[PDB]
Amino acid sequence: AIGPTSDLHIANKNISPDGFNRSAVLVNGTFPGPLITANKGDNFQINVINQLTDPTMLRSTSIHWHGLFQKGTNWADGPAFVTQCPIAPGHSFLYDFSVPDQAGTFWYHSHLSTQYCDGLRGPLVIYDPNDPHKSLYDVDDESTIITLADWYHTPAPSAQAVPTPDSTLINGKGRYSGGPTVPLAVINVEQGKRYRFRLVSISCDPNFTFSIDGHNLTVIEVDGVNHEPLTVDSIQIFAGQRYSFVLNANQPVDNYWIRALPNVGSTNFDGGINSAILRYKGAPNAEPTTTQSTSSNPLNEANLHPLENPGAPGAPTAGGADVNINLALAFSGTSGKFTINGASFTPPTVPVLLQILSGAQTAQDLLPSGSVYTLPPNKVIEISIPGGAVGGPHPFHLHGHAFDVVRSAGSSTYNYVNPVRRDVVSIGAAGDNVTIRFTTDNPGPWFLHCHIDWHLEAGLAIVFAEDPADVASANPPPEAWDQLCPIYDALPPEQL
Ligand SMILES: *[C@@H]1O[C@H](CO)[C@@H](O)[C@H](O)[C@H]1NC(C)=O
Ligand SMILES: *[C@@H]1O[C@H](CO)[C@@H](O)[C@H](O)[C@H]1NC(C)=O
Ligand SMILES: [Ca+2]
Ligand SMILES: [Cu+2]
Ligand SMILES: [Cu+2]
Ligand SMILES: [Cu+2]
Ligand SMILES: [Cu+2]
Repeated sequence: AIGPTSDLHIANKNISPDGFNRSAVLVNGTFPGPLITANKGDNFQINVINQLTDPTMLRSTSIHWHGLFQKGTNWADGPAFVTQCPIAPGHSFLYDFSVPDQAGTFWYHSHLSTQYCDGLRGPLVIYDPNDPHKSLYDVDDESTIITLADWYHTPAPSAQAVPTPDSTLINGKGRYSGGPTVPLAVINVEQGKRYRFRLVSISCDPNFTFSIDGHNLTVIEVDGVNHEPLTVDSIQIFAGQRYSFVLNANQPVDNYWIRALPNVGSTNFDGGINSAILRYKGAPNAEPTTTQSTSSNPLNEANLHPLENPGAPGAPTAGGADVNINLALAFSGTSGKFTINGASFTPPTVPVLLQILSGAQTAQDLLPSGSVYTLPPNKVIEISIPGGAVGGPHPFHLHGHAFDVVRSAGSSTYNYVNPVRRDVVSIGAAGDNVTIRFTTDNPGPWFLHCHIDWHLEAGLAIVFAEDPADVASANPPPEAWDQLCPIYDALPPEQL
């Protein structure tokens, strides 16, 4: 693990996490990237060094700190052409920000095109010295991080129209169907001990149905936010979501299968794919022979309730927010592009933040045309995103904010009293009307998009220009940020 001041080298490396050798885009030569840790209230100074050289994937880069609000530091949020131009090959950029009011489980990833699929993704944990759930567990450290990743054998820019993952990597290890039987990830526990496992989806696409043979899971945290403990026997986790769950190692000393079943790709466990191993101290060095019992108590988002200040903002009636926005999704089979209310997001040449700093303060004047929505400050926003467009279920992610999910997928019931509070939500399927609320307490241009990276690349996104009149003042960027676009725009396309 590394601390909140760190020097991250982004470079290409040949790796074989599932036994197939491919060039990747990695942080300090590992997949996943190193765990970044901090304590509540810390200041981050993450110096990102771009040493990329391999022209089969993108060689510029930009890193997003997923789930961190970036109040007053919108310029450090990371989404390319929304809050910055990319860091050019050979150049560096210091992400300098603070987290005064957040503690929980997060992650970081490239936010340039589909580059994070090529390997630039890792976990980020902000610990709370006064964690209200601390009495529920004994162990919470780097050994209790569980990353779930999809992995591809072809570089991201070579993507088929509908890419499909080759393997599931748990803590960086896993197998592909028909591939070598490489060692699976092992998570070691001591009988009688209680573990805070921090489950991080760093997926580019599949959701995972996560379970551990013979063990219930007590969910205590959702996308960085403390929730009332909820015991389940399986968790369906969508791209970019995080859960902390407490596991009580109260079963016989043995090896137990950890299961992460994707919704796309190989949807079984044959030959140890989509699997890892929970090993009790004293158990043999062997693979499990446990079997899966049918989930009778799967996690339902409708049962998650925030531990602190439960309750959605605004009046507890439908459309009873200050601003009400409905997002209609479509997909063109001929062009392969997604649209939101008729507009496909294409990255603008001038990043949205720079446009605003340059005087573009209206939806009419902000690029890309039709994709940028202005919001007034200190108001309650309600967003509905009905499901149904192809490629689902789409997990939508809002930057700069956590939101309250007043209506979740698979339910027609509204909850304003204690709905789940998180930052990535599945919008479900045709017939769902997933609805979220948040308060505009954070000026800046904030991305809202499907976190399936292939769909984001195909245009499934909008930008909220929240309080554009204040944005320059509240987010005054450092000189290093001013130089990013001049450097980037001087690049010939050959060098990207
Ligand atoms: C990445 O590698 C550089 C080069 O040695 C090192 O200075 C830096 O601290 C590393 N960062 C990590 C391991 O997070
Ligand atoms: C969808 O959700 C919005 C937000 O609560 C609500 O106003 C609208 O009536 C809902 N429509 C349907 C058909 O459920
Ligand atoms: Ca360095
Ligand atoms: Cu993310
Ligand atoms: Cu994010
Ligand atoms: Cu999607
Ligand atoms: Cu994003």
